[PDB]
Amino acid sequence: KCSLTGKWTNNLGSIMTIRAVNSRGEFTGTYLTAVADNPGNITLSPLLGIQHKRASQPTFGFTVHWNFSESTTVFTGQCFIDRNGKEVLKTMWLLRSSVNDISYDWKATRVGYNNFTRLS
Amino acid sequence: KCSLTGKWTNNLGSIMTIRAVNSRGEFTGTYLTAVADNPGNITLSPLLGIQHKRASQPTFGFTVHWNFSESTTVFTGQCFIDRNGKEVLKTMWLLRSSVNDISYDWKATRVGYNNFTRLS
Amino acid sequence: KCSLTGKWTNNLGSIMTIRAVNSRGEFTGTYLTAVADNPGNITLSPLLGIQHKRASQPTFGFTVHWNFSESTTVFTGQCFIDRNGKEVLKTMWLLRSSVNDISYDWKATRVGYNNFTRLS
Amino acid sequence: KCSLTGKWTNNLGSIMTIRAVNSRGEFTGTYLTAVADNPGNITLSPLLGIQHKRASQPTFGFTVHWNFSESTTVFTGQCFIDRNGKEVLKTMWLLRSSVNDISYDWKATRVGYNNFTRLS
Ligand SMILES: O=C(CCCC[C@@H]1SC[C@@H]2NC(=O)N[C@@H]21)Nc1ccc([N+](=O)[O-])cc1
Ligand SMILES: O=C(CCCC[C@@H]1SC[C@@H]2NC(=O)N[C@@H]21)Nc1ccc([N+](=O)[O-])cc1
Ligand SMILES: O=C(CCCC[C@@H]1SC[C@@H]2NC(=O)N[C@@H]21)Nc1ccc([N+](=O)[O-])cc1
Ligand SMILES: O=C(CCCC[C@@H]1SC[C@@H]2NC(=O)N[C@@H]21)Nc1ccc([N+](=O)[O-])cc1
Repeated sequence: KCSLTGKWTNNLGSIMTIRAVNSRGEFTGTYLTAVADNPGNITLSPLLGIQHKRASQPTFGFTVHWNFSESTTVFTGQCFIDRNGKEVLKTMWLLRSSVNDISYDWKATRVGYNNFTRLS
Repeated sequence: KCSLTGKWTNNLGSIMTIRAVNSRGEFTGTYLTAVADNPGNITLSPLLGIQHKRASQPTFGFTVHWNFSESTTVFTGQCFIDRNGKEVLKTMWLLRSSVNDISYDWKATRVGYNNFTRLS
Repeated sequence: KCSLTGKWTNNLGSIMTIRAVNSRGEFTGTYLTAVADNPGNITLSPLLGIQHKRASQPTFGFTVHWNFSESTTVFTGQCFIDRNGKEVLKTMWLLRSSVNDISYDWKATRVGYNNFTRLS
Repeated sequence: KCSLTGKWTNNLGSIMTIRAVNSRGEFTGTYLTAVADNPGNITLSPLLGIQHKRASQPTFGFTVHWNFSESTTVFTGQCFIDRNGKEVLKTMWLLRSSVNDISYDWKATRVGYNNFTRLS
């Protein structure tokens, strides 16, 4: 089985820590991004998400509320377990910027990927 | 101030209810999609997310754990208020499918938009 | 049959003209965006793409080389015809910004939608 | 400088060959995908795109018209040259499926990434 609980790093060097996954698949945690628009402002930020529970290789999503920005990121992906028991989270994300009004909405959403592996 | 608590519909005819937003910006709710890969299977599905609290037009994210599929969707966006006090959630989403192993990961993520308005 | 040759406008107020589609489905055209990072700089910009030829409601893609920015946008979508013969291009786009080096790549891609209808 | 002309492979094993880039930045080529929904049907497929010309690390876009599917992919990205002169294309893509009518449009667009390096 693949549970999101534990510490992970991604290909950009970011670290996240996920706490216990409850029987609904809900989890909370923290996210320390390695990069930001203004990296001098980065602080540890909370995340909240849901994974599927029954599946051995569950899909999941989570939201990161950046504590140093008005932006928000969502990640979604799947936890894969390989033939040696190694786990990888394959994810894609949307990063929503805050803009002043709806005329700027078109430019407010970035997209990308991240691959996560366990810290230990 | 643009509020997320309440009942919403989107341009595809889906509806969602969002409960009280706590001091950390966290909220739960229930999502009824109007469309699915297998629409005969649609059931009500829980959502869990975070919005920014201070901002008048906050960004936010949430995860929908589909209760009838192995897939997961994440939505992110911003709540805008126009001159007459009418709210719109401008959102983008990623829909993650479950695939068998990492070699199929490339085809597992769909993207789209949704605009939500308040029900009555 | 849903045709791409002609003049189109989208939900942001941008317009484009598309020239004759050749036997391989290839087409050129000119794009006038209604919005930009620096809207004072907007100039007409060339587009180049390919549609499917046989299909009545073809999928297609095109690239817009912005003539006033180092960025590039790609659009992909499908041309639909309703019961009355009215056409709509349902599209999604990626907008690539120029960044200084690969360590900034994560923030360089924006995503969004556009719906196009025929001008008159 | 970074010109797209030449042969490239990506992280999925796909190969593309780009021909001469003209003075407008337009280029054509072919794309042999390693993966598809129906890999038994894969055939070499044409691409058409535009890069920026003046920039040492240009952004670009291209469209692949799959010759074995009704789908279309667009790629956009940037060519980076590192301190040793090695080139990498960092890209993201949208893959548009053909659906029967507009009621299915919501599920028709996949998103992903690819990193390309030169074959030789
Ligand atoms: O910088 C931010 C907040 C931090 C985002 C980190 C992103 S989350 C996707 C990716 N994966 C990671 O591990 N880290 C990155 N937001 C922001 C950036 C730029 C602008 N802007 O206006 O340019 C506005 C908000
Ligand atoms: O059908 C599903 C689950 C329901 C997804 C509804 C989407 S969420 C984005 C959009 N906005 C809405 O309000 N509703 C739609 N998932 C799914 C679909 C197709 C496949 N597939 O393999 O084709 C696998 C899983
Ligand atoms: O402004 C630009 C170039 C023009 C892009 C217009 C976009 S194409 C998707 C959408 N549909 C339209 O019809 N028009 C918009 N690029 C740009 C924007 C912002 C930044 N930035 O750094 O913030 C860099 C480059
Ligand atoms: O399979 C296809 C056509 C080939 C797409 C190859 C993609 S392009 C992005 C990525 N990078 C690569 O180098 N290769 C992959 N299209 C398709 C797939 C599935 C469905 N479907 O309905 O499930 C419809 C069309």
